[PDB]
Amino acid sequence: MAHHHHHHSSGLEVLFQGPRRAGTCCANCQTTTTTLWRRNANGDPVCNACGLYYKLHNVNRPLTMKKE
Ligand SMILES: [Zn+2]
Repeated sequence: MAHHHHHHSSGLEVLFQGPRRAGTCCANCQTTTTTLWRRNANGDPVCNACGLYYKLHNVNRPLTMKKE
């Protein structure tokens, strides 16, 4: 029809691997405020950053502990 990559979620922009999981927690930073639940090596749910980052670098995203 008219499909296009309009990133309405400014700041959450990784379109590799997979989609999302709605109401989950991040296999790294336990954030639950995430609209883009990607998978890690185990197929474990990760928020935009930890999935975006691992996709670039094959590793989790140095950020916080595990719960901030
Ligand atoms: Zn995360």
